Amino acid sequence: QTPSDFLKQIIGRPVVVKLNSGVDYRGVLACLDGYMNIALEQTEEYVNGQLKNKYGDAFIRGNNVLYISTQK
Amino acid sequence: VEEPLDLIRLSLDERIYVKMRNDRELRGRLHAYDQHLNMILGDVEETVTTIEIDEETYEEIYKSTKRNIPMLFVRGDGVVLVAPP
Amino acid sequence: MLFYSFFKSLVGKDVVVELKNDLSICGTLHSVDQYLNIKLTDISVTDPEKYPHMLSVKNCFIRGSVVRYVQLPADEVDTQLLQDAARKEALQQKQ
Amino acid sequence: TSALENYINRTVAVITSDGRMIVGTLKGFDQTINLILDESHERVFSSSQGVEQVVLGLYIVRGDNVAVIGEIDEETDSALDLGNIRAEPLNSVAH
Amino acid sequence: SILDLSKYIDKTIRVKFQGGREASGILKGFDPLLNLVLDGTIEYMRDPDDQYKLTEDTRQLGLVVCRGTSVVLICPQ
Amino acid sequence: LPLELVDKCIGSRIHIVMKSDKEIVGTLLGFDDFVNMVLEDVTEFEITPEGRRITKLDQILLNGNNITMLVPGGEG
Amino acid sequence: LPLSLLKTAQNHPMLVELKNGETYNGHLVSCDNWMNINLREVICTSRDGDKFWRMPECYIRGSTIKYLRIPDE
Repeated sequence: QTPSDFLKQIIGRPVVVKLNSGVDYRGVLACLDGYMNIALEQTEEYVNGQLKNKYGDAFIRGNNVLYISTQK
Repeated sequence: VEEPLDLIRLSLDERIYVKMRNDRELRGRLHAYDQHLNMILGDVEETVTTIEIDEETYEEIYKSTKRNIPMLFVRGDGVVLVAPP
Repeated sequence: MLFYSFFKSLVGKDVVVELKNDLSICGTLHSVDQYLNIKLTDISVTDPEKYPHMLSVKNCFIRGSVVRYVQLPADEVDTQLLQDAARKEALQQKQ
Repeated sequence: TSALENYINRTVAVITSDGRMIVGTLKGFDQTINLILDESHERVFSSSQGVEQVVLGLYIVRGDNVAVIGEIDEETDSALDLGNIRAEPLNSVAH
Repeated sequence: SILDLSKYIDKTIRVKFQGGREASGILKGFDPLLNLVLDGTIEYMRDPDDQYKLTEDTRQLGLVVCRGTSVVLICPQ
Repeated sequence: LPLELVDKCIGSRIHIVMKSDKEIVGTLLGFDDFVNMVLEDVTEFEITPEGRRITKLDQILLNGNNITMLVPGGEG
Repeated sequence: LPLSLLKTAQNHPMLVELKNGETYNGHLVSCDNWMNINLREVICTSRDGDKFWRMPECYIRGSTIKYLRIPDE
């Protein structure tokens, strides 16, 4: 229950999503699900500097997601 | 609650950009996918990115090759991310 | 279900399976199961036979987990079915 | 249906996910592709030392590590074709 | 199922884990899923240079839970 | 019982060590059945490089897939 | 058939190569339906032949098994 309530009150916030491969994605959390699949709008991608800036929604696999965090 | 899968099925019939494991990307028209992120893409272009290193200086030169195909099934375990081009 | 039913429609079609090991195999689709394991009849190694490790092999079972890509022709697929079935399926898995 | 039924007690070529070919005889399998095999030997070293080629008879391969099983056209027990050693060694399923 | 951990319930055990980690500690409790409670926990890592020299790569962690999902082997110490 | 220990660590500092040389120290807010953990104001360390990678603020959901060890009270 | 062979293989010598390239040499005392093992009288070895430790019982998670070499019997 603590995670499902977390899920509800991070919709619309800016977040950092880090994958298992160590890639970091930053942007506005458009959606998430119970399996930790993510869509983010305005997503930057980091590893060794700036690697991608994204102009539409990006969808991320929950099986490959290591963490999701609010950005402040 | 639109799930990420519900919002990615809004991009059906459209051209998408898929970044895959092994320094590879695909661009193609999204005909189908499931919850595992298995995907059927039509009119696709695969790009394979590799690092060539100068033997003497250790300086890296980025090189690429490309493959194109009419219709292609992609296993979902190779997919890292989906976006548009 | 979706891709299991999709590969059941392509039995008896000529397809190319490219693996995670970079090996590419031409062959005729004979059967598929619930994990999307493929059995291919009358196989030949495509790209080059630089992978000669088979040669004397005419039919292979492929574990579904080692597939990277399955290349198909455009003539084999109804794209309307695939988009309609996909919209119905993502709606089914999560509800 | 795609079962490994047709390949029972016949010569087979197995590719493990490490990138290792095996010649063997498939005695048994289950529904996770856990392979029970006999009379196993490699393929990359038979041209150097044919005695060292024979690893064993009798081993359990776990289905998680199996990539590929291929059916080979054995005349009768005690015979198979081909050998190789100057090929770009095959890779693993990990990338 | 197969291993009753009640025979190991209070002694130092050696546990290898999936990511390459080795941990050693006194078993204080467990569940059917093989989650463990260990006391006096030492964690060891493995590098290419640390093989028989496994002692320099040592961290102390005190009381821990080891997740039963990544447990790869368990034996006495 | 291990899950009872993790329940006892709600609202305490905890250190979460992954399979890799990576670990996460923060206050444990709660967890689910699969041990996906919600952590608040989290410090992310890589052990191998000898340095923190980020100071997180707010809450993180840290997936239980790669979680090897849970240390109540944190480091030392 | 395979897990059935392991159930009847209770008491045999066995060599177990794991995912991590470590070798276990012991005598099988029990298996389950998920292929986890316990084994009696055990040698731990790296792939390169380094013997690190010796034990009387050991439990091996079935997911970490690469393969099991049984006797020719």
